[PDB]
Amino acid sequence: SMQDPIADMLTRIRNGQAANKAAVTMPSSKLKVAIANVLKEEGFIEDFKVEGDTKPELELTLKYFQGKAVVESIQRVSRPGLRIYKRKDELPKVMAGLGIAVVSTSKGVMTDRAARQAGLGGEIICYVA
Amino acid sequence: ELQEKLIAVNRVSKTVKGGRIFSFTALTVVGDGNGRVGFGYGKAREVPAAIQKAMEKARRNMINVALNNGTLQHPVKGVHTGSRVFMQPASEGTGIIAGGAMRAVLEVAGVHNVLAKAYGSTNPINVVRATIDGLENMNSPEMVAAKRGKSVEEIL
Amino acid sequence: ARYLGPKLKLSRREGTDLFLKSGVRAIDTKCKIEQAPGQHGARKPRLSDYGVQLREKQKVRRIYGVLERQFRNYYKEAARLKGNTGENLLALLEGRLDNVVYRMGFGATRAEARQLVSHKAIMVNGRVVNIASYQVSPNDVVSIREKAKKQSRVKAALELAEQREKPTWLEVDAGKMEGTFKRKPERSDLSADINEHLIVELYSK
Amino acid sequence: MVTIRLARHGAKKRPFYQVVVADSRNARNGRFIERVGFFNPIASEKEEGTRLDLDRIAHWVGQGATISDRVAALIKEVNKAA
Amino acid sequence: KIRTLQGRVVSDKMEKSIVVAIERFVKHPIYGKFIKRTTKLHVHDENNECGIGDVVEIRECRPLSKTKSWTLVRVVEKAV
Amino acid sequence: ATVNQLVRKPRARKVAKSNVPALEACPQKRGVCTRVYTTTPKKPNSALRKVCRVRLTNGFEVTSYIGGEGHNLQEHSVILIRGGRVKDLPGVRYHTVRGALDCSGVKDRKQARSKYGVKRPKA
RNA sequence: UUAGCUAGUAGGUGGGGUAACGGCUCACCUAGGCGACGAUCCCUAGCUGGUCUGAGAGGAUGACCAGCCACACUGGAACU
RNA sequence: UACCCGCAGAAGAAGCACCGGCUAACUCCGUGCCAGCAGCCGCGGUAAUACGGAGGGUGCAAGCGUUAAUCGGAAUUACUGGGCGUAAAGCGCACGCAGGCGGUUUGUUAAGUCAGAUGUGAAAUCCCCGGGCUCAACCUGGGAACUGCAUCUGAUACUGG
Ligand SMILES: [Mg+2]
Ligand SMILES: [Mg+2]
Ligand SMILES: [Mg+2]
Ligand SMILES: [Mg+2]
Ligand SMILES: [Mg+2]
Ligand SMILES: [Mg+2]
Ligand SMILES: [Mg+2]
Ligand SMILES: [Mg+2]
Ligand SMILES: [Mg+2]
Ligand SMILES: [Mg+2]
Ligand SMILES: [Mg+2]
Ligand SMILES: [Mg+2]
Ligand SMILES: [Mg+2]
Ligand SMILES: [Mg+2]
Ligand SMILES: [Mg+2]
Ligand SMILES: [Mg+2]
Ligand SMILES: [Mg+2]
Ligand SMILES: [Mg+2]
Ligand SMILES: [Mg+2]
Ligand SMILES: [Mg+2]
Ligand SMILES: [Mg+2]
Ligand SMILES: [Mg+2]
Ligand SMILES: [Mg+2]
Ligand SMILES: [Mg+2]
Repeated sequence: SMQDPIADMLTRIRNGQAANKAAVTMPSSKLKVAIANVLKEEGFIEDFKVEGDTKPELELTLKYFQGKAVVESIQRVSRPGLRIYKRKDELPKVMAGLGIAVVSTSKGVMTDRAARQAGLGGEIICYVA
Repeated sequence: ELQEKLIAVNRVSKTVKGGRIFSFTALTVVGDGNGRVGFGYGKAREVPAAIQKAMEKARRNMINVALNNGTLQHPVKGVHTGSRVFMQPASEGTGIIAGGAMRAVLEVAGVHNVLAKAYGSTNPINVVRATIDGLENMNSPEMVAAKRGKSVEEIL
Repeated sequence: ARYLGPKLKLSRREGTDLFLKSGVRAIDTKCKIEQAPGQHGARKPRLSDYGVQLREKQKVRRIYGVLERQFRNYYKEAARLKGNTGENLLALLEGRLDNVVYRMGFGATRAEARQLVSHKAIMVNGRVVNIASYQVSPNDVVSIREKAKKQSRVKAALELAEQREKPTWLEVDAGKMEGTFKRKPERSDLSADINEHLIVELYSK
Repeated sequence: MVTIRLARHGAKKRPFYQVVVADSRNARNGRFIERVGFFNPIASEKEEGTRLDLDRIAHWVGQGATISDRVAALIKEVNKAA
Repeated sequence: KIRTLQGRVVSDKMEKSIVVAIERFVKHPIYGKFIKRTTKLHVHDENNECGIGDVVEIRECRPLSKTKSWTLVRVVEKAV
Repeated sequence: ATVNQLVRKPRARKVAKSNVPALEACPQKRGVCTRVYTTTPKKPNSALRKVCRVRLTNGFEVTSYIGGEGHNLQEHSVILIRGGRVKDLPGVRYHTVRGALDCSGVKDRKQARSKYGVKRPKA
């Protein structure tokens, strides 16, 4: 069954990049929106857009640099079978700081670097590199 | 100039009607003391001919590696066919902590400070391919900055 | 607990000069410095990576005259201390008292400097020090004591120290037969043929 | 009874005494309640060879702790130096 | 302010005594998975006022019996 | 491999048996020679390996190879085994210590003398 | 390749008892209680701070020093 | 007693393992599938760098080796960090209780989670910066650490209710 939408989101991104797809659509959510907000801000996708009213469809415009893909690697960390929570000291550095770790905190979803500057940790959603 | 190291020689065979025909293989790696590295695999009836064919192919098919000062930039992994390979940037003067063929390829790569580990099969051909693939797909802060469309300082 | 055999056999094995003799007579006169010792000395076999790491570590040991357990403990200390391990390892070898005596030229060899230490001829900051491996902190004075100040071999060693290059990190006064360990030396002050990374890779299996 | 006393924690021929608060039925180097300082009899010049938390010592004495003969000597020597 | 716990009532057959399943929610020390762990306690109740499947809130007191050192404070979700 | 499966049934290790069980985690055991004899080895080799059947102190009766050239071993001789198997012999898992309690050192051996219990030959 | 165990057993009332709560004990009443989150049975074993190893997580271990427990020919008992 | 001073004179003071590959280090003479070596691969049948001696050399050094034992290497029980078409490995298939997991929205809770504070986590030990024995070992001051637990105060994205 569809037990996990966030890994479905990441997988549709990953396969879109490998297929050289321009845009990727999926059923929207409040969290999938907050993550695409982060991925646009950090520069991995160009733009996101949610359309529709009763069942909204989130469309992501992917980003390609020099022909090849921007998102080299994207991985799910916390899963329904195994949740991962970290403190602010034990936040990870993806690719020695080059990649990011999308973290859900009490003050919303942010990157790991802003979580450290905020002085608070949370749930590690994904490693994006 | 381009420092050249042979990693391993090996005697192979080929059975015919008369009997066994022996031959020699040579695995060489070249490098400029910087990110320009390249390997070769030659084979002949004789060992100096095999090293010469290997150095010939290695001097071409070089690959460029975005180094840091003397080390890597982020912990990278490389696979080829039997050999998952982990390597990690290290502090100054900790040395090349690496196994077998990876020491030679990083020495001619001009790296000097790594913490490496070769899991799986340690066949030198595949592990040197796995290191070449790991260093080749290791990316700089400039390349990720131009890619994400931000500055290096916005990447930190 | 010391090597007491032939010294040029060691320099012949390492292939280069180790300054194990005073340098009055030329080493190419005293020995075949280009030929390894023994019956099978002429042959130069294809030396392995473990061979070059061993020969480099045995070079540095045979230079300074340090046995293996103690050289291992210097590696442990250099890895514990911050910064470059090989540079701290050489700074610890250069901090030995018998090296400071050699570098000040009070003894012709490091062994003769060792013998002066063991034979109570050295005062450190006024206090007599009998130990070859005493570490010499910066801003420390080191002197010949009164009775052995009139030795012949001391001012002969100062002559040969004048033939040798003067080290920067020291400040010697050859009249008083004293000196001053001003600071720990930089890597650039030392020799460049020593590949300290081979030792780190050796003790980092 | 509860007492305040030394505890030999040194090398051979070179003692060093932790001044501790202990129930007197325990061993010398054994169980204690609170370590209120030290004393070094082979103390060089330009080092402390005596350091006593006199506020805690007067706290335990207000609780009724006894004082050894050497501890009371070291309290005298502290209250004469200072 | 006093420390208290909650849980379902497992059994109520013995008089002035009920058995309560407190279900704590702990992490595994190795694999990181969060595992529900169940704790059964014999709880003193006056008046035999609780039933099966009932949620209850208990506090720790002096030992009433051999296996019983807990007394409820109040009852939530009384009915079936 | 599922973490739930590992919760319910953990990763069990391999209890490694000892190839010298008669020593009982001791380095050497005193034994008494029951029968001294020779044995032909496996097929690629060909020799007469000198080996003794020993009643030990702990009660076991094991066979033990006798190294070196020549031995004064008899029955009712008191030896000291040390562990270490001979590959080219089936069932021999132990080596006798040459130079211990009845066994003599090797006659006129001047290299590896400590592995055979031989004093330093004075000049 | 140990799945069922338990009748002072589980709880209640009252009496006794201890420095003190309490089946601790006794009478009576009730019929419970534990157990697949491993009861019971079997083998082994003093526990910890820690030590060794290991990049780490982990693995092994518990000599010396220090904290707790237990025992003092064996099995029991009480006195002060 | 440490410690110091004086005397005399190189006197009174170096061995052990190894040298086929792994593994740093080679030649000769005996020897002949014998004697024997051996951690593994394997050596030995008349030219043995692999046995035994010698010369030479290498590694350690008042120690050197062997044996036993633990971890490591071993990602070879894999949490980190493995696999299951043919190499070991998908139950013959299915329903299904317990159990594990769970679409989307709003509100609430605050259990999990996160942050902070307080108490505790004995000392020693490990680590850092120092101090003292001629140095070191050792001894020692201070600190960090003991990744834990409890309570309280908050936070509410996520998970749960
Ligand atoms: Mg393999
Ligand atoms: Mg020594
Ligand atoms: Mg260091
Ligand atoms: Mg009563
Ligand atoms: Mg009663
Ligand atoms: Mg026992
Ligand atoms: Mg490991
Ligand atoms: Mg008794
Ligand atoms: Mg070699
Ligand atoms: Mg021959
Ligand atoms: Mg050999
Ligand atoms: Mg293992
Ligand atoms: Mg393992
Ligand atoms: Mg496998
Ligand atoms: Mg088959
Ligand atoms: Mg099969
Ligand atoms: Mg099937
Ligand atoms: Mg949900
Ligand atoms: Mg909470
Ligand atoms: Mg908290
Ligand atoms: Mg502590
Ligand atoms: Mg000091
Ligand atoms: Mg909710
Ligand atoms: Mg909620």
